[PDB]
Formats: sequence, structure tokens, C-alpha cells
Amino acid sequence: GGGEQLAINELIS
Amino acid sequence: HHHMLHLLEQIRAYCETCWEWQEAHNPMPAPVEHQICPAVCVLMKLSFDEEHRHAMNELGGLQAIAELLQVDCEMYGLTNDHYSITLRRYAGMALTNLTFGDVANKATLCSMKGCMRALVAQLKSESEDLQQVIASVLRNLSWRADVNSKKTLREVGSVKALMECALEVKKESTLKSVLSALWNLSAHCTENKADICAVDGALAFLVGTLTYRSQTNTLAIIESGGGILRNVSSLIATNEDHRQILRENNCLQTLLQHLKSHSLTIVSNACGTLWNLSARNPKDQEALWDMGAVSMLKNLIHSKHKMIAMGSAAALRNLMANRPAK
Repeated sequence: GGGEQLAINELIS
Repeated sequence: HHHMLHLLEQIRAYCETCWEWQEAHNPMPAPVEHQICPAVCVLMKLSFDEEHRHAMNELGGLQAIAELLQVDCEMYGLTNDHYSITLRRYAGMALTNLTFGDVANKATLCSMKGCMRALVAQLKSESEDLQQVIASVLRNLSWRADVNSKKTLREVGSVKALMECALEVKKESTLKSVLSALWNLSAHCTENKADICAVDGALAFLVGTLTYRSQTNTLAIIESGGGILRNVSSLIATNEDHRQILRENNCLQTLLQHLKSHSLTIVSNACGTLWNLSARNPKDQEALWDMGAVSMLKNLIHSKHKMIAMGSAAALRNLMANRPAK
């Protein structure tokens, strides 16, 4: 499955 | 703690002002005028730390933040103004963090139908950054969803909305988040698999992800796209129209090539898809024989990886029975 994650990928670069 | 209570009281106060306006409809409340975006911004930041989340939960952070997101969406709709997009992004990011590993919060947020509808509606925003945030929330909510959450996620049309969103995304990062959510949802029930299959051009898109060329040099899209395909292939197996779409995009050929991958997830996904598609279809059974699938799956039966050994053995056994003439 895709699992779960914190919003770490949505942090602005 | 003290600052956290202050920020949540600010957000609750704003929500209450907005509900007062909604019922009375006295000028329309604007988030800029109440400095709401800086408030959710800080709460978004703090929600990355486990101990701050603990305090945030005791102060009803999930309710305040979800309710803020909901009310802004109901008030302004799909707007493009920077302030509202940013507000919704931060709020959704905080909701992502507050639902991470939290059984109660996942189920609670799903039971909030008004907020769930608002979230799903945001997938058609022309802000992909916003789309990415919404998909991340839905990813967490669909991970180990209880019976009630599974029903809610289905009823608010989250599966169809995410699949339609995926066809339109221009950015890899948005697509990662979208496909991860769909990967979770595609395992929920048959209805969710059917909804993916019923979206126009979705199956062809999914086969397309199997040969995706990441420029961030990741395998994320191949893994998740192949994961979704593996889940829905049990429905494809009994549908000749769906099998044909897969045939036209050289799906079986790619799945065999996937058995050579160094990523165990890709091999596992390929083994599961071939397991489903090797059943009850002489045409595809023959094609798998002609491509040398028997010997290729023979290498993977003694694998130390559980799903690879099981999937490859299940597929091989379907091929060993139903032998085409030499």
C-alpha cells in the first residue's frame, strides 16, 4: 500500500 | 502551549464569526483581516513534532483546523487568490500531521462529512500544491481505515476525484501524493477498484506509469502506479474490455520486465498483477507462455520475500494448469 506520512513532502523548497 | 492555545482560540473565534455570517446570509469575513494564515502556518510547523501534536490534540486542534478549512472552502469556493490557497495548504498539512499514526483522528476526520466534501472538492483547484496537500490527507485517512471511514471515503467520491485529478497533474510531486492515496483506496473494496476502472483513460494511464521516467530519479510513481494496477487487476481479470486496454499498451510485456527490477516492491506488484491476469483468459495465458513467463516466475518462487514467493507461485500454478499446445 501507499502507507501513511507526515506532511514532509509538502514543505516548501 | 500558551502560544498554541492562543493560535487555536484565534482560529475558533474566526470560525464562529464565519458561522454567524453563514446563518445570517453584516460584511463577509475575510481571513486576511483576522491574520488567520499566520496562525495556521505556525500550527502547521508545530504539528511536525510529536509532543506538540499531543498538546494540539488535547486542545482540539483537529476540530479547529478541519473546521477552518471547511468554512473557507464553503465561503469562497475554488478561488485562486494566494492568501486562501496558502491558508488551505497549511491547514491541510496540519491535518496530514494530526492524522499520521492516529487511529482516533483518522476516524473522526472521516466522520466530519462537511469537511470531507470540502477536501474532495479541492482536488479540482488549479493549484497543484493544494492538490498535493489534499491527496496527502486522503492518503493518511485511507491508511488502515475502519469500516465507517471506508464507507465515508467511498460516498464522498474520493476515488473518482483522485483518479480524475491524476490525469490532469503536470507535476511529479502532485502525482506521487495522488497515486499514494489511490494505492491505499484501491485495496479497500471492489467498488473502489471499479471506480478506478470506470474512469475514462485511467487504465491506460496506469499502464503508462509502469514505464514512467522520473527526473528526480525515484521509483515512487512506478511503485504506486503498479501498486494500484495490482489491486484493480482482480477486476480486470474478469473484464475483457479492460484486458484489451492493457493489451494495447503492452502491459504484460512490461510486467515481465518488472520481474527483473531491483526494487522488491516493483517485483511484488508485478507478481500480484500477473497472478490475477494469468487466471481465466486463454489469450493472455498463451501470451505469457510465448513471452517466457514460466521460467521467469520459476526464479522467484524460492525468494526470501513473502509476497514475491507467494505471488510468483500463484501465477506459475495458473500457467502450469491451462497449458497451450506446443
